[PDB]
Amino acid sequence: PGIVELPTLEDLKVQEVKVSSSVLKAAAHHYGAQCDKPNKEFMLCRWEEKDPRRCLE
Amino acid sequence: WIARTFYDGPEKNYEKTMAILQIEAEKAELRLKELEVRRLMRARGDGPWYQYPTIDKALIDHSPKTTPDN
Ligand SMILES: CCCCCCCCCCCCCCCCC[C@@H](O)O[C@H](CO[C@H](O)CCCCCCCCCCCCCCC)COP(=O)(O)OCC[N+](C)(C)C
Repeated sequence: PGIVELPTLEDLKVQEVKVSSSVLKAAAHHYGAQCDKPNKEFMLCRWEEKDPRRCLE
Repeated sequence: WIARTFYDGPEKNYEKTMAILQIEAEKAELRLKELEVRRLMRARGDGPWYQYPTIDKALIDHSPKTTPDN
């Protein structure tokens, strides 16, 4: 019943954050204070679309 | 004298029989109709009868569920 639509592997390329979990935890509070707007935009998009494929940008 | 004292005219019995026949013919028609209606409702389920219960929709929680994909 239909074909699942999956984005190409090119669509999933991004320059990743290659720091370990300790580095993330050390800077977590300032990261949350500073990067709030893009993060909240993504999360709202995520719970509203209910689809990973609609939230890549 | 016997007819005057104890009995009644033919018209009384005649019309009473007409009324009784009407009542019982209506009852027979209603019985057939009831059987047909019961068969139809039980087969279809679109009437007030034979309505079997289903899950209430007021039980579902409509809130973010700690995960975007529910
Ligand atoms: C020479 C005479 C020859 C003929 C003799 C005839 C004697 C008749 C006796 C037998 C009669 C049997 C009864 C037949 C009918 C009784 C039941 C019913 O059909 O009658 C009821 C009425 O019954 C009578 O009121 C009472 C009959 C009781 C007869 C008793 C006779 C024997 C009594 C013995 C007692 C002895 C004395 C005590 C000793 C200790 C209802 O009538 P009703 O619905 O209104 O009629 C209305 C008619 N309209 C509409 C046209 C106006």
